[PDB]
This record gives sequence, structure tokens and C-alpha cells, in this order.
Amino acid sequence: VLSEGEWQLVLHVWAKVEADVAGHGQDIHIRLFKSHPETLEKHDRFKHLKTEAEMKASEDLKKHGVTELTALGAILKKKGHHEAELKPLAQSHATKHKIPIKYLEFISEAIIHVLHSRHPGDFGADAQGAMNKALELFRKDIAAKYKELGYQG
Ligand code: ZNH
Ligand SMILES: [Fe+2]
Ligand SMILES: [Fe+2]
Repeated sequence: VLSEGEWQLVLHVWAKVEADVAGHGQDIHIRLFKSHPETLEKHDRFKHLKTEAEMKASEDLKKHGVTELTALGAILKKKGHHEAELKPLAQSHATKHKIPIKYLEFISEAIIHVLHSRHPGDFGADAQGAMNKALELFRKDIAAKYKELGYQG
């Protein structure tokens, strides 16, 4: 459980992400795929894209990153009160996409890196700490939902 001030830091930087959701979602995917290529393989419909510029040019990839980050933003705005939003996400990710919690860790790392690289003046140590705690809470709770579904993430 985060403090009110930690939530405010998370939502303040999130409002910066919302100025360009598509571009942040591209950058986070490209960082994730470069850092951890197995994660590209899980995105079965995007495995063909060869370079960063091919990734940025893909409308399908851009639209997917907006869907992904819109769901995360809706979860963060609930300030931990997110069972209703988490539930369907855990269902699809445990049963259809088969995303292990470790890959949620990898993308949390990519989110922190991209937020820091785009917004350093609004994402210092305290905001980083608050976003880390927010994403750790998301991962803990989605891992409990995975188990409810019979999936060990
Ligand atoms: C932050 C965190 C996160 C979030 C919020 C999300 C969200 C999301 C959403 C909303 C969607 C749509 C719906 C469904 O479910 O299906 C998706 C899809 C999705 N997903 Zn995911 N995710 C994520 C992570 C992820 C990761 C990490 C991975 C890998 C690795 C993934 C993989 C995925 C896939 C593969 C899909 C499908 C895509 C297409 O369309 O193709 N995922 N996703
Ligand atoms: Fe592989
Ligand atoms: Fe994705």
C-alpha cells in the first residue's frame, strides 16, 4: 500500500505519459523486446518486425501499445483498488497469452526506463520509488489472480 503522496507522484508522471500514449507504448515495447527478445516471441503477431524503425512504423504495434498502456493507466488511477480491472487482464494473460510474472517484471523495468528517459525532471528518485511500488502491487495482485485461475505465473 502506497502513501497518498506516492500515488500523486505516480499519477503526475502518468499524466505526462498521456500526452503521447502511442509513442510511450512504442518506446516501452522496443526497450522490452531489445532487452528480452523472448518477449517479442510472445507477441506472435509482431515477431516479423526487424528494426526499431519497422517497430515504430507498425500501426498494429502502435495500437497494441495504446491498448496496453490504457489498461495500465486505468489500473494506476484506482490507487490499489483495482480488482475489477485486474480480473479480466489476469484472465487473458494467464489463459490466452501465457505471460509469466517475470515478463511483467521485465516490462515494469522498461516502463521505468522510458519514463525516466522522457521525463527526468518529473521522474526522480521519489517518483521512481513510487512507480516501482505501484507496479510491484500490480504484479503481486495479478499473480494472485493467476493462481485463482489455476495458472502459476
Ligand atoms: C503493464 C503490463 C501489461 C498490461 C496492462 C497489458 C494489457 C494488455 C491488454 C489490455 C491487451 C488487450 C486485451 C487482452 O488482454 O488480450 C493485451 C494484449 C496482449 N498482451 Zn498484454 N499487458 C501487459 C503486459 C504484457 C507483457 C509483458 C507481454 C509479453 C511479454 C504481453 C503480451 C500480450 C500479447 C501477446 C497480447 C496480444 C497482442 C495482439 O493483439 O496480438 N502483455 N495486453
Ligand atoms: Fe524462444
Ligand atoms: Fe505488449
